[PDB]
Amino acid sequence: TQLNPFVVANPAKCIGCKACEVACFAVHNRNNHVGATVGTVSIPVIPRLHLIKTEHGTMPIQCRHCEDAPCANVCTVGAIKREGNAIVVDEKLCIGCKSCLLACPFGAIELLPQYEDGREVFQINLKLVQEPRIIAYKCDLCNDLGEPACVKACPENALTLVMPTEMKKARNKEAALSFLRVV
Amino acid sequence: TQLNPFVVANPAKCIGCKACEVACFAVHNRNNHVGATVGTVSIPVIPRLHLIKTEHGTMPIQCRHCEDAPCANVCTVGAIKREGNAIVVDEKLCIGCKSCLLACPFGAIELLPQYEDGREVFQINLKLVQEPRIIAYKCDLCNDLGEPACVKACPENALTLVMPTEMKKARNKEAALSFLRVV
Amino acid sequence: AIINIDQELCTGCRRCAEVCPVDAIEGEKGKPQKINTEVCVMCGQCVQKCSSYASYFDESITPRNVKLQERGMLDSVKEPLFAAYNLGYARQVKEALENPQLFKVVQCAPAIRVSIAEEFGLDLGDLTPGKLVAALRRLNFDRVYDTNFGADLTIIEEANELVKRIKEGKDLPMFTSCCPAWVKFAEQTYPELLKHISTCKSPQQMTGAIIKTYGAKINNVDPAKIFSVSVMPCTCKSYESDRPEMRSSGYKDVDLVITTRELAHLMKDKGIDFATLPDEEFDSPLGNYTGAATIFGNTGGVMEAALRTAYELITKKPIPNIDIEFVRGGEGIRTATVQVGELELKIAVVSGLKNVIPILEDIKKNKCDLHFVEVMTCPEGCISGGGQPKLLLAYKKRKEALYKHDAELELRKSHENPAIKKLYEEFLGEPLGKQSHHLLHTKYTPRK
Amino acid sequence: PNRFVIADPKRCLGCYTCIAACAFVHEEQGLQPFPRLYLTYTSEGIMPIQCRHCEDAPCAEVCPVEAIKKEGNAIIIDEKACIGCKTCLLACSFGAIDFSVQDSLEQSIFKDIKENLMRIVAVKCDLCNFREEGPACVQFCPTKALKLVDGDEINKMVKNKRTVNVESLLSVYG
Ligand code: 402
Ligand code: SF4
Ligand code: SF4
Ligand code: SF4
Ligand code: SF4
Ligand code: SF4
Ligand code: SF4
Ligand code: SF4
Ligand code: SF4
Ligand code: SF4
Ligand code: SF4
Ligand code: SF4
Ligand code: SF4
Ligand code: SF4
Ligand code: SF4
Ligand code: SF4
Repeated sequence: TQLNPFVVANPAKCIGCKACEVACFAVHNRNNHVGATVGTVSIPVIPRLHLIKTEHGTMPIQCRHCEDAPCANVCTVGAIKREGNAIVVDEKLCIGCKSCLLACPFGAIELLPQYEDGREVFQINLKLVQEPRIIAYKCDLCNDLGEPACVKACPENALTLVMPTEMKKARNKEAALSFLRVV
Repeated sequence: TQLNPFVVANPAKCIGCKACEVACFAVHNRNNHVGATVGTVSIPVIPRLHLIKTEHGTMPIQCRHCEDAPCANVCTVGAIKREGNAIVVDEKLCIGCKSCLLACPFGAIELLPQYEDGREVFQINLKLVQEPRIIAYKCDLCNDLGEPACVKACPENALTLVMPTEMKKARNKEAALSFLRVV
Repeated sequence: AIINIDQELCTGCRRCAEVCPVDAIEGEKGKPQKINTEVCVMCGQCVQKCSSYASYFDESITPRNVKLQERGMLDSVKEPLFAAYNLGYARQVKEALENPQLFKVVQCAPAIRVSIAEEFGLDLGDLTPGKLVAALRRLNFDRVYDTNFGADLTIIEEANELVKRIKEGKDLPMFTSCCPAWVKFAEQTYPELLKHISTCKSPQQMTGAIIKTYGAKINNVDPAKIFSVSVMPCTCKSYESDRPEMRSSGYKDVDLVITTRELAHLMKDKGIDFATLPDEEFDSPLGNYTGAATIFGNTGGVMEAALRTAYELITKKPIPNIDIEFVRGGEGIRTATVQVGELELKIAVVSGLKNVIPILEDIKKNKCDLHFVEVMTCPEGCISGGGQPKLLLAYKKRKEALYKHDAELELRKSHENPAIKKLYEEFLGEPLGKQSHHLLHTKYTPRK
Repeated sequence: PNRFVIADPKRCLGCYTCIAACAFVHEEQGLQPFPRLYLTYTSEGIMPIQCRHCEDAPCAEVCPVEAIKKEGNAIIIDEKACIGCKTCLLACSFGAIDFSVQDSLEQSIFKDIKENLMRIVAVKCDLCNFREEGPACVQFCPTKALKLVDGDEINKMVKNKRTVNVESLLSVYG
């Protein structure tokens, strides 16, 4: 087994240009007939990472892919699984029980209507109109597709994919070199 | 007065072998000279649960033994009565008034000829030939005999006799343990 | 088309693919199946694990009147119809019986006396020989014989073959040809070992060869109008009864065979009850047999009967070997060692056809040399073949009844039959004496 | 989306007050007198469990008579059309539906009260939409364990947690 990688932001170089959410929305909605051109988008925009600003800077945050994930444990249906190297949500077994919103401390999950084949999905038996179906949304590290799309769309390269094992080795080597050069 | 049990299927572990109906037919018709051997069966076969197959697999369906049963209420003659824990039809007083087929939404009641002592049972004055007596067949949960025979005959062990009180407690405890380990 | 699967009833439950010893059925987890009839070994055990029984209360299928014509069954049975159906032979037997010109003779296998009684609402495994022979005589049958005569004949032949082959060892790990399905499988997958199998015919074919030549002289009838029907508890004998190399005197040794279910259907069509029938006896000239020929139904009975006379032929003095307990079982591979005539025998028997493939291999047989191995394709011998009726889903009751019938007779060794002595004195002379090699043996040379 | 009620097990004494209030309010209204909020004992902690109002329900998709429907911002049972087909009891993950039967009551103080005081149908938390006050369970609790969450309180909590995380990461180490 290997530790799940998670994408992180560098706030000192981020501007808030919102060019990272758009790329993620475009890359996850290829089945909704988008052709990398505004005008073919007949779907409301839903990204996966969310940008916020405070007095001391702006950055986006996303799913950290916790190993002992609370969101997976809370869900009784079992829609949230670790399919690959990352932890992903399943849009087929989700029922909308918002308890997973009460588990994630980082708040990377949002409950929003599902969109497929360019049209809103509708539940079978609800009220006289038909209620929409609501599914969770969170970062899934683009495991089915290629490299992460939040990276390679940021002009300042503030977004970085980190490996939590090699980074510890690099920190250990730097600390040892700093200590040994003084003694 | 307490909740009545009812057998339920399991679509994940059902194949469509029809080996659960034959056991029911053989255990109910002990008065029509059956000896657990094909060849002693001199009557047409009538099961109580019905197997249905569609695109998303196959499963058997039967009577769910409703408490406020529509079939018992619409029966003007009074054939259907809650004699035991389960709901049972009475073969003496049934006249074939087909209102039952308009009451049950599942469709676990079917009208078929009666067979007693290995021969077809005829009526008194009808048509010039005679006509057979038609009775409503539905699951009676093997109340007169011992434990259910559709279970203990399923090779894949798909059918289960569920009591709706213990299952609620089990689900409640599962939900409580799942939520209390995260807060 | 002998073992067929109807495509209007099969739901692809795949339960019949878990007992097939050849895997001759091809399909998916859904959709109707199909039987590869060019590789099928005709064990008949894909019939007793089928439970799709589609009723005739709906008109979406055939109206259950032409179905009985296709299956070959009688038109007055009205039993439930399954998917994997055996082919029927009852109509031809009935039409031949209606003819008052042909001299009719019927043969009874040593599992009909314990299996047919379950067809009339009686206890499982009840031994009724007298009622059975009375019913067969009441079926307008001129002669009724027991195939146990051929059983004792083939036991004597196999013992003589073993004594001949143990001297000047040539294909010492021989196998018996009691089971036609095993011979078919050996033709199928191992054509290089067609010489290992012993040249003894089945007891049914033994009696069939005896009737058409010797049986025509004990009576005043010519050997051309005789009509022989054998009641075997298996779907296994139909293929053996029509091979071009399985006849003598120009005519077929047996005309056609019927399973136990077909005989029960004929008795039901005749409208005769079974409990009222009295007790009768078989025809003495060709119906006398000993206890050792009774236990062919259960596994290990052929080997026990063969040993009961091979021991005497080897040591030439009587030692009590009636009771043996190390060769009894119902599953797997059974083995034993016997020290007789200053020679050790590593004898074994196999249950099922898939279990014999390990020790059949040319390298695995080179370590123990497997002096004597018999075969039963259906598990627990022929008493679980395709001829036995379904059980609506046990086997031990029939074999216990057969053992009790074996123990209740006054003759145990398969040599004290006066009929065998008379036959050797009058017709055959000595065994393997240029007369047995014509009527009592055959050569297995498909090499396909 | 939908409004529901949650009880953190930190401040729940198991005092059976919310359960009895939920039963008696529904009794005096004219509905079934049985409680719709179940107290469960576990190996580590005691928490009441009720119907977290699922936005897809898994309940109205199994009802054959179409009794369960979404009204206002809640899931309503519509008891009049319910027949007793125990199908929604199979499809509820948390087990929030019980049936109006005397034997469904566990032995406790509430049973003693209801036996010293004195149809079978499926009863579910209807969020007390018929009462001008809030839910009775959240209002009668001695320690205020239960709390009602709206459509906007979820957004406020999410924004608060997100802002706290971002500010902490900024302040401590980038
Ligand atoms: N021929 C022959 Fe045999 C005899 O006698 C049967 O008829 Fe058998 C049975 N029952 C079958 O099929 S074959 C194999 N040897 C044991 S028994
Ligand atoms: S909303 Fe979906 S992901 Fe969240 S707990 Fe419910 S089923 Fe699981
Ligand atoms: S959704 Fe939140 S709690 Fe779940 S793994 Fe991602 S960061 Fe962790
Ligand atoms: S890794 Fe993929 S899913 Fe995650 S924020 Fe970046 S683009 Fe979106
Ligand atoms: S694309 Fe890069 S710079 Fe622009 S908002 Fe996203 S993280 Fe910040
Ligand atoms: S068909 Fe029989 S059971 Fe049904 S309502 Fe009529 S009388 Fe009653
Ligand atoms: S027959 Fe139908 S309506 Fe009557 S009790 Fe059974 S499931 Fe309910
Ligand atoms: S419970 Fe008994 S009566 Fe009902 S379907 Fe099963 S075997 Fe038949
Ligand atoms: S016996 Fe079991 S597997 Fe076979 S059809 Fe019945 S329920 Fe399905
Ligand atoms: S008869 Fe035997 S070998 Fe042939 S298909 Fe059936 S199970 Fe397989
Ligand atoms: S057992 Fe019968 S129904 Fe099942 S796959 Fe075989 S032939 Fe078809
Ligand atoms: S054991 Fe008997 S019935 Fe079975 S295949 Fe062999 S000879 Fe035929
Ligand atoms: S009122 Fe509060 S403290 Fe009392 S049982 Fe209910 S949740 Fe627990
Ligand atoms: S018990 Fe009532 S609410 Fe549940 S499925 Fe049946 S009718 Fe619908
Ligand atoms: S009864 Fe259970 S499954 Fe149905 S809406 Fe309420 S919590 Fe969800
Ligand atoms: S909201 Fe009302 S009905 Fe629901 S549990 Fe609380 S008191 Fe009972």
